[PDB]
Order: sequence, then C-alpha cells, then structure tokens
Amino acid sequence: EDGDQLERELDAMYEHYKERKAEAMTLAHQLATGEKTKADLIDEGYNKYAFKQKEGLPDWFLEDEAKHDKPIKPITKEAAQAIKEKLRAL
Amino acid sequence: FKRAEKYVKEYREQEREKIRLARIAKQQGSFHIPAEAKLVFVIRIKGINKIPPKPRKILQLLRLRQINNGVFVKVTKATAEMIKIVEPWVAYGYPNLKSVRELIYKRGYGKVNGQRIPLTDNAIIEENLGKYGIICIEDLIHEIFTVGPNFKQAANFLWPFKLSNPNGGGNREEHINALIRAMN
Amino acid sequence: RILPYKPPEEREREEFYDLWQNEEPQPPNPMHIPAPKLPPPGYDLSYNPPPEYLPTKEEREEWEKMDPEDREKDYLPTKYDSLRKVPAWGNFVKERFERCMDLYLAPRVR
Amino acid sequence: GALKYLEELSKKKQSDVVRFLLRVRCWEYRQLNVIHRASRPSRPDKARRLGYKAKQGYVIYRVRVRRGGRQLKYQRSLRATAEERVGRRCSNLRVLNSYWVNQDSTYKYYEVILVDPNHKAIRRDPRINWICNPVHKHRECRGLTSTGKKSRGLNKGHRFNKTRAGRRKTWKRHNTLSLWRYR
Amino acid sequence: GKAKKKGKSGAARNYMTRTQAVKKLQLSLPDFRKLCIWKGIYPREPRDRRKVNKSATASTTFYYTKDIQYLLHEPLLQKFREQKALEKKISRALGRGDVSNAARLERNANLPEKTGKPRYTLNHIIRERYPTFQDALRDLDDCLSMLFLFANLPSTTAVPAKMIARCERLCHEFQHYLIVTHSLRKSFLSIKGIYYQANIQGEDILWLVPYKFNQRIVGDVDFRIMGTFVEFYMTLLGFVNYRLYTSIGLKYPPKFDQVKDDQGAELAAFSLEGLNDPSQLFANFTFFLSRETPRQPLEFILRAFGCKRIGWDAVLGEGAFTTDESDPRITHQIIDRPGRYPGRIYVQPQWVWDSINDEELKPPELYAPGAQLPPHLSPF
Amino acid sequence: MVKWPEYIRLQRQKKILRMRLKVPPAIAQFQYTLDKNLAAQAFKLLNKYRPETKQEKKERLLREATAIKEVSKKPYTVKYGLNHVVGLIENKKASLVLIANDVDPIELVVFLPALCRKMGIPYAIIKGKARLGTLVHKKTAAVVAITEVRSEDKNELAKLISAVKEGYLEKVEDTRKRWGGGIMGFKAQKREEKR
RNA sequence: UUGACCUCGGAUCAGGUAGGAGGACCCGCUGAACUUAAGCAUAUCAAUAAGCGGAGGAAAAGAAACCAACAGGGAUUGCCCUAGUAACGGCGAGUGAAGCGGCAACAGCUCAAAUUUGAAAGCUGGCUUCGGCCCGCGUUGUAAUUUGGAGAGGAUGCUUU
RNA sequence: GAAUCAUCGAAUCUUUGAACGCACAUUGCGCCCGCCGGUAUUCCGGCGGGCAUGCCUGUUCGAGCGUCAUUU
Repeated sequence: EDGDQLERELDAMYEHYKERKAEAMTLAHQLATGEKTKADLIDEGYNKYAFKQKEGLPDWFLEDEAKHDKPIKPITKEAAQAIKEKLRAL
Repeated sequence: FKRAEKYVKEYREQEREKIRLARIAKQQGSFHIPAEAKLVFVIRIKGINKIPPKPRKILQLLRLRQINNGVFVKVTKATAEMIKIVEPWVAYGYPNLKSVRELIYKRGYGKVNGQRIPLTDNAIIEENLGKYGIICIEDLIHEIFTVGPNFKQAANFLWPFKLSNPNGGGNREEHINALIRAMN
Repeated sequence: RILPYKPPEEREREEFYDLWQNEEPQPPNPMHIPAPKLPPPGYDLSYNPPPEYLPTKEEREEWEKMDPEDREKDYLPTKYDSLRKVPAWGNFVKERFERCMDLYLAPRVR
Repeated sequence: GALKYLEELSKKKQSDVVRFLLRVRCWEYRQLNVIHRASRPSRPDKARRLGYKAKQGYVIYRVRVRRGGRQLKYQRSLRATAEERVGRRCSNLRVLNSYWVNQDSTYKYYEVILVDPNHKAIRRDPRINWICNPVHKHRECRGLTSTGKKSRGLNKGHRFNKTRAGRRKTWKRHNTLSLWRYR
Repeated sequence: GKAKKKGKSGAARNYMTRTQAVKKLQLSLPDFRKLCIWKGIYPREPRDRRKVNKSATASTTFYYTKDIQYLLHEPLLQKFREQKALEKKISRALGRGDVSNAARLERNANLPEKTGKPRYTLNHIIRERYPTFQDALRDLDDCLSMLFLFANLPSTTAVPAKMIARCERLCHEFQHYLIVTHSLRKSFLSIKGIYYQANIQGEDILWLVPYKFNQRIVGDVDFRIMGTFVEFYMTLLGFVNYRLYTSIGLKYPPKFDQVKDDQGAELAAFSLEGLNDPSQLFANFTFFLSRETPRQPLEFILRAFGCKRIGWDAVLGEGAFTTDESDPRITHQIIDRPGRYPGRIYVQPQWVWDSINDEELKPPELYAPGAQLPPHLSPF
Repeated sequence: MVKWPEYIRLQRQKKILRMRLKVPPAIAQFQYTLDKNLAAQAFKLLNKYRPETKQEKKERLLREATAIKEVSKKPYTVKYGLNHVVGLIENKKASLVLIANDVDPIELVVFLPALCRKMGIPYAIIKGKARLGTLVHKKTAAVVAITEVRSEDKNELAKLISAVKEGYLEKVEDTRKRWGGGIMGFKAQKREEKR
C-alpha cells in the first residue's frame, strides 16, 4: 500500500551492492573580486536543474541524479591554487 | 459485502412476485386445460434467491430444494393451482415413455427409513413396497406412465430426480423431452 | 467465388469411406506384443449352475468377510430361480476400468 | 490535432510537465542499455513528421552517446554517431532518420527510425521502395541522413559556395589542369 | 583403444522411463496418457531395469524408445497445440465479451458435447493400428462390450448424453447387421450380464451387456480415460459397421426415424434397405414378450435367429406387433411372473435361452412357468 | 541475499518513483480516477453501443449484396481514435469523453482534459486502455467518445452525463490544480530526518 | 481462481537479412611531414599522402529559407568565359572564388501537418481443391484526398477513361 | 554422331578460407533426428540430415503485486 516495505528491500539491496562493489572556489573568487554580484549569482543559479526534488526521493535515485546533474563551469588557475592551499593540511 | 443495487433489485422482485401472487389468489384458479387429470414431470430452476411463504410451502410439499430437482405429478385442479402459484421457479410438461424409462433406469433411488439407496435390486423394491401390487422397477415404470391407484405411494417411494446441470441445451407441451435428454 | 448468404439457422441445421481402400498384408513386427485375450466365461459364472458348483453358506460368509482383491475368484456362484431375481452386478464398471488400466498401464511380457 | 498539441509541447519543452517527463524518461534510459528497441516512439509527432509509419518493418531504436569534446572537436555530430552505432548494431535495417529525444550531463539520447528492406509490405509501398533500393546501403555511414547533409553543407547560396556540390569534388574540379586539343 | 562408458550404452539407450519419455515429448501427464492410449503404446518390461537406469525402482515403468519416436512423429501433436491455442482464443472471446466471435470460435472447435462425434480425426491412427479388418474384428470384443456398457450408462461431464446416444445408435446398427446376417451363434447369460458370441468372417466376437438396472458408480473411477476409450470404440465401430454394410450391400448409415425413436421404437426405429440352422430355428414362429421379460435381449436374439413376428407390451416399446394378448396369432408368449389362452403356449426366457443354445427345441413342458427351472449350461 | 531480475527491479523502482515524486497537475488529475459505479454505468451504455466487429460487418455486407441480387438510418456507434476524438471535441460534436489513465506516452493525453474542459464537453478518466480496447474490438484505445445515440437512450445518456459532470467533475474539480505525491513511508521519514 | 493490456526474455520454431572481396571513378571521418619563403617558426605543401567506414554503373547533388536590383532570371550537374577579377594574406612567399553570359542535358514529385467517421475502406503470415478461408499488425492511425507560385468543400456545366 | 571442338540454359562440386557444433598444429572430440553392415532391443564401425552470431517479421512458450477488472 504505502510501499515502505518494498522501498526498504530496494534500499537494503542497494546498500549490499555498494558494500560488495574548484567550481565553488571559482564562484567565490568571482563574488569576491568585483566581477559578479548577488543578482548575477541568483541569475546563474537559475539553472536547468533548478527545483530538483531531493527529500522525498529514494537514496539510490538521488545518488544517480547527483552523479549526472553536474554542470561544467569555467575554472581558473587562481581557484586551483586556492583549493590546493585549502586542502593542504598540517 | 452486498450493495444497494442488490437491495433494490431484490425488493422489486419481491414486490412484483407478491403482486402476481395476489393476482392469482384473487382470480379463479381455472387453467385452459381439459378436466381430465394428466401426467406432467416438473423440474425446478433457480429463478429468484428469496421465495414467498406460499411458494416455499408448495416447494416443501414438492421436495425440490436441492439443486436441479425434478419429479412427476398428477395434473388435477389443486396441483394445477399449486403449479400456477409456483410458476416462476418450476418448468414442467408432458413426459415421454422413453423419457420416463430412461430417467428411472439411469437415475433411480429408493427412500427407506430416511435413506436414499439406488434402485439396484427388485428385491429391495419389493421389501420396500411389496404388497401394493408392484413387482419390479418396470412395474413402477408402467404405474408412473399409466397412473394407477398406487401413484402417490410410488411418488413417495421414489427419490426426487437430480438432473445433471446442462451446458446450454412458461408452459411448453413437449420440449421437456429435449430438456430431459439435455440434463440426462 | 462467394457463396450467397445463408443465415445462422440454416448453417446450424446443416451442421464415410472404406478404411482399407488399398489393403495389402503386413508382416507383424516381433517387438509388438498383443495383449492376451480375456478367458471365456466359465461354467461357474452361470446364474443357474448345477448344484455341485453351489458353495456352502459358511464359505459364502468367509468370502464376504475376506477383504476385496484378496480372493482367487472375484465371484462365487449364486442360484436364481428367474431372470428377474438376478440383480445387476455391482462392480461391472469397476471391472471395465480395471481391465482398461491393465491394457494401458500394465507391462506386457512375452 | 493531437500531433499539433504534441508539437507545441515539444516547442515549450522546458515547461514543468515536459521537464518532469524528460527527467523520468532520462532515469529510465540510464537504467536501460546504451542501445535498445522501441516498438513505439517517445515523441510520436516528431517520429511522424520524420517519416515513421505504423507498419510492420518500421522500428525505433533509442541510443545514448557520450557528449563533450573529443581542444579538437569531433566533426561528426552525436546524432550521426548514434546513427552509425545503430547501423553496426542492426546492419540489416536501413536508417530512415533520427531525432533527439533526451539529454543528460553525460549522455545525449536519440531515437532512430529504421526500415526493413526485406519485408514485402515495405517492398509494395511505393513511398518506401526507394530505401528498398540498393543505393541507400548505410546512408548513415555515407552521411546521407539529415545530420549528414547539415554537416556537409548541402544548401544553396553564396554562403555554401565550397560545399553545395561536394567539398572534395569541388576541390578536385578546381585543381584539375584541363588541356584541350586546340590550345 | 577407446574408453567407453557403461551407463551411456546398452539398455539405457534401448529403454526410457515414463518421466524421461514425457519430458522428451513435452506434454502434460493427461495428454501424454491420451496420446499413448491412442497410439496403443504399452510400457513392457526390460530385461534389467538397473541396467536401463541405475537409479530405478520396480514401481517405475519404462517405455520403448522407438514408440516414443513414433509418438513424436504423430501429427496429433500439432493438432493438440492448435486445439490448445483454440481454447486460448475462446477464452479470449469470453473474457472480452465478444459473444458472436465466441460462437464462431466454438463452431471452429466442433466440441464433442454438441458434436456427439470424436473431437479429433483418428482415421490414420486406427489404420496404422489395425492393418486388417480381421484385426478390427478381433478388437471388436472390447469395442462392442465397452460401447454397450456406455449405451447402458448415464451421462457425465466427460461423456455427453449426445455421444452416449450416438453410441446407442451404433450398437443398434450393429445389432441390425447381426440380425440381418444371422451372425450371432452363441448366447450365455450370468450374474454379470449377457455374453454374445457371433461369428463374422470366421472370427469369433464376444461382448458382454449388463442388465437394465441402475448401476452404481461409487468408488474412484476416471471418466477422462474412459471417455477417450468411448471415442476409440465409437469411431472403430462406425468404421467397422460401414465396412460390414458395404460387404453385405446394405447402405450406410441406415435411416432411423426420430418420432418413432422418441416414442420408444429402439431397434424398430432404424430402417434397413438391402440395396443403395439359425433361420430354421423359429423360421415360422409368432412370439410375444410380456411386461417383465427383457425386451431388448429377447428381440435381439429372436431377430438374429430369424423369428419373423415378435410383439410386446405397449409400455415396453413402440412399433411392434399387436399388443393384445387375446389375439390368436401369438403362438408363444414369454411370461415370467409368480389370459391362459389354450392356443398360446406360455414359455420362459430361460426356455428361449436353452432352445437357442442347444438348437434342438428344448421342451416347453420342461421349461413351463410355475415349476423349478432345470440348470442351464455354458456353451463355452 | 537473493537477486531480483533487472526489468522487475526497474519496474518496481518506477512505481516507487511515480508514487514518491512531486507530480505536476496534469499527471495528478490523471492519477485521480473516477468511481466504480460511474465506470460500470458508462461501460453498460458503451457496450450497448459497441462498434460492429469484422465478422458481423462482413456478414451484413454480404446481406446487402444478396439483397441486391434478389432503407436504413445513420449508424450510431462509439467513436474511437485520438485524432478523431480530439477533432470531434474541437467541433463540439462529442457528448461525453472517456480517457484512459495509462497511456504510456502520457503527452498524448496531457492536453485532452483541458481542451475538453474549455470546449464544454463532459470528460472522465477511466482505468484501462485495455478496457477501451475491449469496448472497441481492439487491443488498446487511448480515448473514447460518445457523440450521438438513438432515441431509446436519450434519457440514460443525459442522466449519465449529468451524473458524471456533477459527481466526478466537481469532486475532482475542487482539487485538481495542485501537485500530487508526498507518500513518504517510515524509512523515507527516518532517512529525511537523518539527512 | 480466471481472462485480458503492457513490458521483458527463451525456442536447433518459419521466412529473410550482415560480414568478406573489390575499391580506377564516388560519399564521409581522421589526418602528417619534406619543401618554398636561398636561415625559419604563421603561412605553403594540404583541407593532400598514409589509416578507418560505406555504394553503384555511375556515385554524389538536386527541385530555392536561390540568384539578383534586373525591361529580370528560375532544380541539380559538366565545359568555355568571368579570372588570376573580387576578396584574404610574416600584404613576402603567395592564396584565390562566385553572379551574369554561350553552351550540353533537361522531369518533376512524395510526405507531417484535416474527421472515412454514413461504417480500417489498409496490410503481414499459413491453408489451400489456387477460388477464397482464417491468424495477426493496427485507432498511440494502415487505405483514398492534400503539400503554399497550392489546396479543400459545395454549386455548376463541359470534357476524359 | 568423332573431337584436347564450339555454344552452354542442366548437373557433380574434396579440406580450408567472411567460415558457421567444439577444437584446428589432431583427417581429433561433441549433442539431436534416421539408416546401414558385422554374434545384434543392448556391442562396434560407418553413412545421411543437422546444431555460429546480431537483427526484422510472424508462431509458440514463460515471467513480472506493472496493471485492469470479474457478487447478477
């Protein structure tokens, strides 16, 4: 009826199968340097994947959509240096 | 679970049946048949799930409760009245000699001490009736075909016939022969 | 080319050649084993046998007591004065079915 | 009229209902194989205007192809690549046409209309016996489909001077040194 | 030098078990049984069941490999598949509610409930089974016995009343042939019933008919195999009767009239046209059958032995000689009861029986009613 | 543990997706199907007007041919076919519209309830393109239209029209401009809380 | 319990299909370097050579989202001319068309977009006495009509098979 | 009616090879249908018909709480 049991079985099988088997810094740089403002940020945030249901959907389908919903934005060597320095630990 | 369509349909069936029964009761029980008594075999068919008290008592007298029951009967005044009363549930008509012979031979059961034993033995037949003038199953057959004074006793002794359900095979004078080979 | 129309009543009321038209002898293959024929009816089966065949009442009671299929003969003789006294046999259809199952369920050995 | 309404949907394909349908169908296509058989098209209006017929011998095949760069760009379109893969898959059929049906962040999805040349209904139909003829073997491989013509620049005008009659043939014609008898 | 396995070779090659045979033939158990009985296959016994199959039991039955190969190469396999697809189609129609298309589907089906004839065509297999009309006459023993059983028996789901009626007509036609050709030779009656022995083309044919009573069917009996046997012997008797009437010149099938049959003519219903010791027994005799006597056996034997005129009671049947006992024409009357016209002679069915068997006119004084009957003898 | 077949797993996953996802109003009103009594009465009338099958059509053609060898009115029958029915609705020749709820290209239908609403013809959505294809003598049909019937059933046609346009139309008209879904189960609730 | 509809599969089931070869000419993909610039790197060589895929007797192209500014032309294709002009260019080396005009040949069409709706009129297979009987496809659309220098529908009166 | 004749519409056409039951460097090894001979219902040997893949149409079979119902 509610499908909870079948969803439980599907998620358990997906977990068993799993067990068996720069862009952000670029945007931060564009916001910091006087290049893109708040309105431009929301304008660019209105993408083809806007209003993507993420809470009521099964974990496996959400993982597939997260794998295949990545838009390619230009990156910069300054952003690469920044992310390398951020990831460099003690 | 049962539904309002069935409630309404059953109530209208009961109402119309009551109206028709009152119609016959008020009208004179005179059928368009000669005053001579006849022989008619009657087989009952499930027409209505619920039956009024008068047809129920008539069917009780005619012992036609279990499915696909038939029996021979005298066509007289009172019997014709009862048949006209129970008309929707019964289908009746003149039997054939071959029809009655085949019916008795293929499906024949004797009633003794409230038990239904097959008409295997003329010895059993005579231990049952014996002194009334019957001498065998063929004697019962001839009595039924040409009614005698012992017809009531013979009808009481013979168990009501249970015809096999056909797969597709009012009053009619003769087609009961086709129907009896159909259910036999 | 097209048959003119005929209604279903006509179609309903509307709805042999010799087997050995060309017959030649055929040798019987050795592999085939014909089923043995049933024995002819004996003197014992008769409804009105000579008094010698009549069994004792005690033997009749013992036969009735014995369980079915445990007897050498399925029948014991009985004497009837008239044919109308003779009753139909109970296991005629059962014997028919048993011999059919013997024909088509029991192996045949030469 | 229903095909006209479907055409309007395909025009406003970015709307809510069409976006939902393409989302669900994209999930289904990812779950299925790279190449698979459709008896009925996903966009019947587009299939009909491209030439799909409700006949024994017409099939649709749905194919997913990797998208992106090959900074050298692969001059053959993803549509042509899908048609060619369909050709190697079922070399028996003839590629009638192809149309985009869906797209993702990694794969682009096409549906190809294919015709059976050995079925006598297709042989009888005088509108398709042309592709029954042997000249149309591997049109996708020779670039004879719509994507092939678009990539070959088979259009009229001064904008297509070098390719209206064949690029290589035009090159050869312009670079032949013709010498007559009476020079 | 080649190494060769024991199991793959020998009796395992020659014989196959029932389960292996049904798995190879690819049919369900009832259809497999029907086809095996149709082709006449019997299991037989191998010399070494362990050698046939190391894993075997005495209860297990084996089958002939060549016989299974024939079963594969019978076209009734294809007819089986087509018919099964046809019940699939009629179920299609019934589920969809297409009453008319369902009617045409059952028309194509030609089901043996309305049909009364075999659902399938068995002419080729009966031809293969019986190379000779002599073999047909040899199997006529079981054929006639079993069909007369079915003429007596009532109808069930597996055996329709129409097909029982056709079996009754076939039995009546065979009886008409017997009475025409005087082929009947010996009659014995016992508690089981009446055994008839008739000589046709030098072949003795035996068949047993039970008495006219309500026969109980209590117990575990299967009508489906029994109904298949019905179809067997019905088709076989039809073909044999056609052949016999062609041999004697009388047209086939003989015409029978429905109104007289319904009133109860029985044997008298059929009309036979010749062109398209036995007789001297009762060559010139007039016989009457009383109400108690067995009408069908008595008339059958009298007509088979040439008694010209037999009459009986009106309730017994229709299409007879004068029913009135006061008629002086009746030389002999068969009465078995616990009139007294001086001209008529009162005799018994046992008198007729022994007179027919001995062919020496056994004394009616010895066989008079009201006295203890001397024991009879079995001609066999 | 045990492993399920690929297509079975995919098919169950698709039903889970349809019942989980937030549904646009068109597919939502597709989800909202009518009741058993209305379906049964409509099926009764539609069966009394089911189209002639091929056997009896050829039979009546042969009837007419033999009559020519050795007088009618316009046939009233249920009209079937997506394009035919949408044109009939556009021309306002349709009296009642029945729509299959399971057209596997769903775009074939998305606009049909709305066009019926604006045109004015009463419409309903029934379960089973299979039942549509059995009402007609086919395997499947997308839409079924009743345009005009004979005299004897004017009354029951009008009564069925009123019954549907009140008791299904208003009932699913109060709530059809929203988005469906939201059928999260216990594990879904716990997963969302943990997320 | 039963029977559909849809989807996905198996069968040494029935009927067919694809390989490879050849590749002078043809249609696409992919794609160098030597050399020249008296050195060389852009360029050139060359949208070539090698490699890959695909047909035929020809292939390809083809009936304008064209040319043009005309007093207009009028599918495509090949020759002459336009012309070493325009145009582009380490403005060096160099690269390099097209309209028009004279010719050769010349042929126009099929669809999707409509409701046959007073009648799926269409088609596949096997079974044949070869004449007509079924099964299936299909309304999520097969016949007829129609394709924008058009057409449909009525009325109308001529003329064709 | 000759020919190392011409034409050529009819046949035979060994093993391989796109190479196709598996193997291939063995005249080896397999499974289904039928036959033949030698003690032969069993044993042996041989012979004939067959058994690749992807796809299309049709036939048949199977699976799926995907899904529809079915009290008149």
